[PDB]
Amino acid sequence: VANEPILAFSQGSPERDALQKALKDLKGQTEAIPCVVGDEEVWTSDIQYQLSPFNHAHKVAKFCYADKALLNRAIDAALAARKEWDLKPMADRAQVFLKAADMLSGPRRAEVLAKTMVGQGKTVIQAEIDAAAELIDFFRFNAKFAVELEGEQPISVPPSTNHTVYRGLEGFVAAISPFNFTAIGGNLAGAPALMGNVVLWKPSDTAMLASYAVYRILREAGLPPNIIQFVPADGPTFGDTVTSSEHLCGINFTGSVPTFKHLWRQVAQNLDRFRTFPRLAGECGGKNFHFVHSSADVDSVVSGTLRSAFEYGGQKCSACSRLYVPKSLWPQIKGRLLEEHSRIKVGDPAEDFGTFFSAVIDAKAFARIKKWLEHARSSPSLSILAGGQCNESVGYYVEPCIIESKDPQEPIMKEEIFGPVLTVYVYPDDKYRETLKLVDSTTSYGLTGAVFAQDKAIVQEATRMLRNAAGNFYINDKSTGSVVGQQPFGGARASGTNDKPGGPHYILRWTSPQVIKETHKPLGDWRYSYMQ
Amino acid sequence: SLKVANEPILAFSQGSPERDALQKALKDLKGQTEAIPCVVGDEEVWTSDIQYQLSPFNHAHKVAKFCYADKALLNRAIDAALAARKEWDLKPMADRAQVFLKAADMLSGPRRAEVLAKTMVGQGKTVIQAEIDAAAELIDFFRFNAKFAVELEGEQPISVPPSTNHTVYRGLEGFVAAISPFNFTAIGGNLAGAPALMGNVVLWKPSDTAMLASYAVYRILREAGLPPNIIQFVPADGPTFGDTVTSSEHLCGINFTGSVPTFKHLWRQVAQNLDRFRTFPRLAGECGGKNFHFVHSSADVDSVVSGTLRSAFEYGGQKCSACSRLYVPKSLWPQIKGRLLEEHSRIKVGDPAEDFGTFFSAVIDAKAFARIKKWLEHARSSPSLSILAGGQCNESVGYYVEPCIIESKDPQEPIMKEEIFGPVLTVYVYPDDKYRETLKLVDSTTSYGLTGAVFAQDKAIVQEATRMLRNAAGNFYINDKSTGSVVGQQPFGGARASGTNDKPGGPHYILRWTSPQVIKETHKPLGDWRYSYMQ
Ligand SMILES: O=C(O)[C@@H]1C[C@@H](O)CN1
Ligand SMILES: O=C(O)[C@@H]1C[C@@H](O)CN1
Repeated sequence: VANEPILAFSQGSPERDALQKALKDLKGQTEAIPCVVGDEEVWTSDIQYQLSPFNHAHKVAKFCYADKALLNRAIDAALAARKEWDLKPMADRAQVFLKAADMLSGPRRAEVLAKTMVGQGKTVIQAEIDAAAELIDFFRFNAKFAVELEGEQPISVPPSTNHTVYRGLEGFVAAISPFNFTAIGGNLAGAPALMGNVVLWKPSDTAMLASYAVYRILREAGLPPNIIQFVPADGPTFGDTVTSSEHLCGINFTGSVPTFKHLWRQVAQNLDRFRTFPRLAGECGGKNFHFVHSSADVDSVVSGTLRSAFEYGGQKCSACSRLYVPKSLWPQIKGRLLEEHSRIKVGDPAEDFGTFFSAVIDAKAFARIKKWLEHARSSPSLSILAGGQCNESVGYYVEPCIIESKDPQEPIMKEEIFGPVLTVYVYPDDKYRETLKLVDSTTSYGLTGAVFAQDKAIVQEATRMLRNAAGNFYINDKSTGSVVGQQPFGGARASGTNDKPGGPHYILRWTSPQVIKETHKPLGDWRYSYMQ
Repeated sequence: SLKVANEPILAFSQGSPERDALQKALKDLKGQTEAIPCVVGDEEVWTSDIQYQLSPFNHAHKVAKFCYADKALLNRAIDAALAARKEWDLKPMADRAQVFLKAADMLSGPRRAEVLAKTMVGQGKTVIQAEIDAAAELIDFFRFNAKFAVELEGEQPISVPPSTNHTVYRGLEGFVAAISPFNFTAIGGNLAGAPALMGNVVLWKPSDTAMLASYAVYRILREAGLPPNIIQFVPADGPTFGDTVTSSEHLCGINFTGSVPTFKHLWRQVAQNLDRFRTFPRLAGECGGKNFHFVHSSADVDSVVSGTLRSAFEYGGQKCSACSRLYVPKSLWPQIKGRLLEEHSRIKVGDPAEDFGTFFSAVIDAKAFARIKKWLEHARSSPSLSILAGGQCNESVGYYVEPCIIESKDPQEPIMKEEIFGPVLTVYVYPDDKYRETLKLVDSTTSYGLTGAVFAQDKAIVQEATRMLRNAAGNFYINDKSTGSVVGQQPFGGARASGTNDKPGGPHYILRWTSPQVIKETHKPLGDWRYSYMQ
């Protein structure tokens, strides 16, 4: 398989016309999205709404929370379907995801793009690299990796033949996905299902519209009933219920560190009830850096940092939020950042394709980001250089904000904001090595980071010093935008278990291999010849 | 790339060089006690907590005197290992692999008799059980894991202009605690060695009852060039060791083989302390089984008998893979029962160093002897149980237990569910026409999922049983015994209560001990931050 092409959406292109039509189709619409258990559409009385981030008077979806009883019924029905699904040949399960990929690539591309734009506030290009390219690639590449894994077989020596069976996990997997990438939900539920597991998928409230579109495509591509249950739910209720089931065998999580730790501790408390040891996979965010050496190409520093810090409002686990600049380059980089900042358009991405990024996801995110801006107006070490405005009267709109910190270990240099907030620390050129150590030691995270430098010896030194500061490390490129099969994604420290979705080993977390030895001759006597 | 093959099993025939070498090594150990220190870096350290390892078949023979590391020494070993980790992790994978390939060659040749003899005298193994363990399996772990690790570096991502992508297989940041069991010398070498191969530093707590052979393996690794502070040799009280390593903010992994309750205890300790760790520790555990031999009416009776006798009673049944429940159809039970009882009477139990005619010897220690004796007494009191053969034991000289064959009328008797780790086989006879119902009982009776075998010559029965028993065994055998997996051929492990099933002996095990980093280097300027569609 090859990577899905990123379309250019030029004027008069087929994809731009198709997208504009899909956006027009959605403009005044609310979809009633039920829970799906097997083939049954289930409504509870716990009604919820997904709002359009840039126009929160527009309810894009009405959905409901599954209660404990519905979740337990979804577990029971999934468990009853698991054996038949696990016994299917790997190629037959892969075919579902390959057909779903082809649907997303072609006739459903505009739909999933438009639903990600209106429901999660993404611009055209951010929806294209997410709901199309990345999700399509997850499905195609994981299918390839899984079919290839069946060929990894042990040595056979006469008179015995050995065969490895890549079993699904026995039980069900709980998939808990975040708002910020439509593709991640598809992968968190889809990769375990591909490997023969059955899944309860709790999608993110703030991404329900696009998440359900993906779910329906999987069902239409041939996913049998009760292999993935579509079960929006209150977060704590969902976690309590699945960690209370004796049949839990895995959690595939992406979200906050505290939630992942909570789930981990619930599993540990309940170890005595489970039939097997559940497998927890988590990607938990980062406080990612762009580190600049005095030899860097300034124009690449500027555009790469503007994109990494502000695309999709900074709402990426991989977004740059700390920029380290040598004093000798600061007049250039400050001047260019501030001039380009004034050209950034924030607005409605469905109506204005000139928009660079739009509103942040919801009222909770808006309130959290505003608190950080108020902190930046209070702290003696912080100064807002540009931006700092926010307005939630129409959408949850936060202007891009550039802050300078005189303190390299200020809280704003350490804590994940998940908003369009970039903090810059200016270091003396002669304190370069000491500052590299600060990049490594300042935060608890280890997800992404970039070094900009045109000096080979400097790049080699920085690469060694930052070896554990980033699981996705970039030389002269921005810290966001990993591509399936090219940059498998994840990191350690507090950023998670680093199972590297997008690479060939991720699917191994969702299989429990069995080795069958068949002997084709009689065994003979139990004694040994040396005993005589 | 690396070309390796399994280590050949030697025959130990009369007059052979390996038989003469082993007899000399055994003679050299017979009257000896080795004083085994803790090793931190290159320093031999003694504490006041003196302990002894006894010869299981002659417990008046203290084969080793060692000591338990105290909490101060354990924390000093952590600090020193962490201070050595970055240099070791930055070594090329091929350079780390060379240590284990050299160690494997030493074990294969000049050190073979030493590690065999120490496993025999210290753990009670016969010649062949020591040979398949301390020689063949340990050598194979070192050679095959080295091959798998060198080849893993060639698993690289796609690059598209203008960028080049590379995966760096980093060791875990922190230290790994390796906690090994008494019953296989090879397992301790793998539990400590495989993480070290992948760039980790390790605190190795070996089993008290396997100390002599475990230290022999440790010395061989150091002689093969393992640098100081990469593996710390730290025998310790079990609870004290777990408390110390799970209290360190730098714990990144636990590689464990032993009991279910101990593994669960460590897992809960890590969860309790989650807020202090720099990263999320990785727990790997293999935790035993209650393994089955299932016989269909089409089975070859001779293979059933010899395969079950070996699986049930070799090394006294002290294997995580040993068969302890045998399911026999009523039609074959007369033939099988008579042959089992006849062959049972020919099984020699005795001193494995003095009598190479010994089939198996004493069990490992007084605690195992006491546990097995209580089960034998249960077999004499239960109305559903009857002892068909064996049943006696005697601990006056060694911890000697006869092989015992019990028939249960109840497929759910506690002796059909609980791991004894002794030479105790329980047989359940089922009506031929209930073989499907009985297969469901094989699958549902115990909490374990490690090994199992089906004996049948009917192809359809084999296929049917293979489907129904899919999750009853992670190592499944057709017309062969449930013990004796070979590295590279039957990667070993199972799920349910048997552990995390990381399959040591196969190509994926080492992936638990690496945390990959992907580096993207872009070779052209980035251009503008706007996109063309925005114009
Ligand atoms: O690198 C990035 O920004 C995206 C987010 C994750 O889905 C991984 N790829
Ligand atoms: O299958 C067996 O009996 C041994 C025990 C483990 O070391 C794996 N190989």
